[PDB]
Amino acid sequence: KNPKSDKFKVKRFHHIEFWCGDATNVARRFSWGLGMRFSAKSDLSTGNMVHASYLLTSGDLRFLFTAPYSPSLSAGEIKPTTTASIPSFDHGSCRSFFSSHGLGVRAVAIEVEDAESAFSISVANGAIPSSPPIVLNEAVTIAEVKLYGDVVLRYVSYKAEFLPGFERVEDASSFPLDYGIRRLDHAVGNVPELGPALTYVAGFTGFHQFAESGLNSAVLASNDEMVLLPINEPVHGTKRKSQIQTYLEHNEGAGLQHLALMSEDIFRTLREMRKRSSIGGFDFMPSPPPTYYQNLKKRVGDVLSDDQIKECEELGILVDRDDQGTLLQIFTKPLGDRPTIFIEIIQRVGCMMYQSGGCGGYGKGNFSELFKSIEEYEK
Amino acid sequence: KNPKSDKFKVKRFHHIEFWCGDATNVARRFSWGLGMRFSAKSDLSTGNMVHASYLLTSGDLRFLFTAPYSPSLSAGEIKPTTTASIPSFDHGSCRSFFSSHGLGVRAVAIEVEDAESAFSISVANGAIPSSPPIVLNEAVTIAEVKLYGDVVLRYVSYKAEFLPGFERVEDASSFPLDYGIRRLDHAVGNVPELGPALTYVAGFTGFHQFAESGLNSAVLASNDEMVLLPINEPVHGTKRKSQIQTYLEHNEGAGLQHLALMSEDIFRTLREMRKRSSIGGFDFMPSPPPTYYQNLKKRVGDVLSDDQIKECEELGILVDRDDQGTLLQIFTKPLGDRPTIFIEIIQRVGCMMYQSGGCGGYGKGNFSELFKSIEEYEK
Ligand SMILES: Cc1ccccc1-n1c(=O)c2c(C)c(C(=O)C3=C(O)CCCC3=O)ccc2n(C)c1=O
Ligand SMILES: Cc1ccccc1-n1c(=O)c2c(C)c(C(=O)C3=C(O)CCCC3=O)ccc2n(C)c1=O
Ligand SMILES: [Co+2]
Ligand SMILES: [Co+2]
Repeated sequence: KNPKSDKFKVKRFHHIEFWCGDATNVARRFSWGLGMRFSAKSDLSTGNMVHASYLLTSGDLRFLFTAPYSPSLSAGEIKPTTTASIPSFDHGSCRSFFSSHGLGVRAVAIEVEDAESAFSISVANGAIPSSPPIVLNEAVTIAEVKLYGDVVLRYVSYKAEFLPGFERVEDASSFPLDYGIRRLDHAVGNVPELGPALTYVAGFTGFHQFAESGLNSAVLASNDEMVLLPINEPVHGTKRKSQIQTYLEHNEGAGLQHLALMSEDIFRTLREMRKRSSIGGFDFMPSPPPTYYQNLKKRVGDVLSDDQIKECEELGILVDRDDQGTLLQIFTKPLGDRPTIFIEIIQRVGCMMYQSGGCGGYGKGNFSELFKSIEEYEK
Repeated sequence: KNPKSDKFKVKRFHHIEFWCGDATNVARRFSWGLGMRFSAKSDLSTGNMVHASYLLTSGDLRFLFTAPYSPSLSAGEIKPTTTASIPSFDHGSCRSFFSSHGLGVRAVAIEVEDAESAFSISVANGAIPSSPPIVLNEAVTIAEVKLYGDVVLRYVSYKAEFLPGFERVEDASSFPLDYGIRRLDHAVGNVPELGPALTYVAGFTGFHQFAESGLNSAVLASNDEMVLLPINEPVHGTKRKSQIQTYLEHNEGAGLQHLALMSEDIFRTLREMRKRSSIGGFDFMPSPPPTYYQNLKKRVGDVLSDDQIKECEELGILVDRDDQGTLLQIFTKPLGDRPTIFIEIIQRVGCMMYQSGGCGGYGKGNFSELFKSIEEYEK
C-alpha cells in the first residue's frame, strides 16, 4: 500500500555530492572506474576562490566532487560577495566533515517543484535546517536540511546547465566514457537507531515505508517511489560482527552507506568496471561460490537463460526476486581508505506499466541465499 | 667544481611520500596516470590502525601515499604500543598539513649509510629536528629533519621489502603497469627567500651548489650529484606574475614544487601518459608553438634526428642543452586542485663515464627559448 503522503512535490534524484580533500584526484579516479564523463566545473578557472567542484555524469546520474581551497584566497569575501557557486559551502564544515568521516557523501540532492516551499514545509514538520533557501542567478533555488549524521538532504528547484556559476568542461578534457550506468536507484544511510531515524525523516518529508545477519532496515519512498532512501541499523551480539556497526565505528557515526546505480546493461557495466579494477578503478566484493549460481536455476531460471546465468557467474553478479520483479546486483569494495561507503550496481527486470520503482526489492533475500550457498559449497 | 663536502654518506633518492586526505583514491589515480604498480601496503588489513599507506613503484621510483584514519581506532595506543608502520606519523600533523597545503609532498626520503648518524650530524649543523631516529624491527632506521615549509628530509638506512610492517600487495591487485619511468631525478622546493633556504640546507647536509621571467634558483647536490635538490624563490614586480609567488599563495607558503621523473624512453612515456590524460591520468602544459620545434634543428640537430624532433613536436616535449649534455623535458598541469605541485618528465642524453647526474641541466634555457618562440610564432 502506498498512501502518497509527500508533504511537497518531489521529482527525482538530482545529484550526489562527495566532500573530498582533493576533488581532482577523486573525480578522476571515479570517472575512469565508473565510466562517467567530466561535464561541468566550478573552480579557480571559473572565478570560484572558495571551493573546487567537479561534476561527473553518466546518463541521468550526477556525481559532484568538492574540496575547499585555502580560506586565505577568499578571506576578503562575505556571503553577499561570495565567489562560491554552492552558497551552502563552508570551509570549516567541509574540513571537519572530511576529518571526521573521510571521503563520503555530504549531500543527497533531490529535484523538487519549489525548494523554498520544500524547505519551509520540512522544517515546519521537524527537519533540522542546514542551509536556508538561496536563489542562484534568479534561476535555481537550493536549500538543505539534515538527513542523518553529517549528511544533508538537498532540495533543488528550477524555474525553467548544472548550477549557475558552473562551466561546461572543454570537449578535449571531456572524454565520452560510458559503461552503461544511467541513474541513481537508491541511497542508503547507516544509523545507530533505525526507529528515530525513520520517524525523523518520514516526519518532515511525508515519505512512506516501501513494501538474521547484521542489520535491521526499512525504506522510505516518495509518492511515485522513484526517490528511495533505505536506512540500516546494526544488530548487536551476532556471531559475525555487524558491518553496520563497523561502518559506524570507522565513519565516526551515522552517514551514507551505499549508492545504488542502475545500469541499462549490468553485464556490460561489470565487464567494463572489472577490466579497470586493477588499473585505477573499483574492486568488487569476493564472488559467491559456484553453488550460488547452481542454485540460481531453480530460483530465476524463468527470468534468465543458462547463458545469462553463466554470465552472472563469471562477473560475480547476485540475483534476488520479489513478487513483482527480479533484481541483479553487485557491490564494490569500499570506495576509499575506510570500510565505510561503497557502491552497488543494479539492474531491475519486471514491473512494467515505464518501470515502477524498487522493482524486485533490494536484495535482502541474498543474505540467506549467500550463507546457504556458503555452507552448501563447503559440501 | 665539486668540493664533495657531504657531512654524511648519502646514496640515492629512496621514496617520496604524499600526505593525502584519502590515500586510496590518490594512489589509484597516480598509478593509472603514471604507469606505476601497486607494490606494498600498510593499512587496516595489515594491522595498522593509525594510517593507510600505499606504495607505488616504477623502476627505482617509489611514491608513497598516506592518510590518517579516525584517531578513535588507535585511541588506546601510545607510541611504545603503536600500530603505525611509519613511527613519525601524527594524525594532527597530517590533518594540519593537508588543511594548510592540500595534496602534496610531506617527505623527500633519501637512503643513507646510517640514519642515526645522518640525523645527529644534521642537527649538530643546524637542522631543525622533526622526528628522531627510530629503528624498525631491528632492520631499518628512519629519521626526519625539516627541509622547507612543512616538508621533511627523511633519512632511511638499512642494516642489510619497503619498510617493516608493510605487506607486498596481492598479484591480482598488482597490475604490472609501466610507461617507462625509472627513477627520481630531482625534487624542487619553492620558498619565499632562496638565500636563507640554501644556507640552511647546505649548512646541515654539506651539499654543494651544482653547476628574467619569474624566479631565482639554485641546486644543492650530494657528493656524486645523484641527489639533486633545486630551490626557487619568486622575482616580484615582473610583467607576468611569478608562478613561484602563485605557488606560495595557494600552498600557504613554502613547499615542494615539482618532482622530476627520469624516463628510459620519454617518447613512450609521453605517448602513454597523453593517451590517459582525459581518462583519469594527468594533463600536460600547453604545447609550444611550431616555431619552437622549427628552431630545434639549429639547437640540437646534432643530437636528435628530424624524426626524433618531429616526435618531440607531436608530444609537446621541450629540449635544452648544457655544455655536458642534452635534456628532454615536459611538465604536467598541477597534480591536484591547487596550482601548486606538478610533475616533470625528463630524459638526459650524454655525460657518459653510467651517466653523471644533472647531465644537461634543468631546462632554464627553455625560459628564453619559449618566450622567443612565442613572439616568433606571432610572426
Ligand atoms: C553483509 C555484507 C557484508 C559484506 C559485504 C556485503 C554485504 N552485503 C550487503 O552489504 C548487502 C547490501 C548492502 C544490500 C542492500 O543493498 C540493502 C540492504 O542491505 C538493506 C535494504 C536496502 C539496501 O539497499 C543487500 C544485500 C547485501 N548482501 C546480501 C550482503 O551480503
Ligand atoms: C614558468 C612556467 C609557467 C608555467 C608552466 C611552466 C613554466 N616553466 C617551468 O615551470 C619550468 C621549470 C619548473 C623548470 C625546472 O624544472 C627547474 C627550474 O624552474 C629551476 C631549476 C630547477 C628545475 O628543475 C624548467 C623550465 C621551466 N619552464 C621553461 C617553464 O616554462
Ligand atoms: Co542496495
Ligand atoms: Co626540473
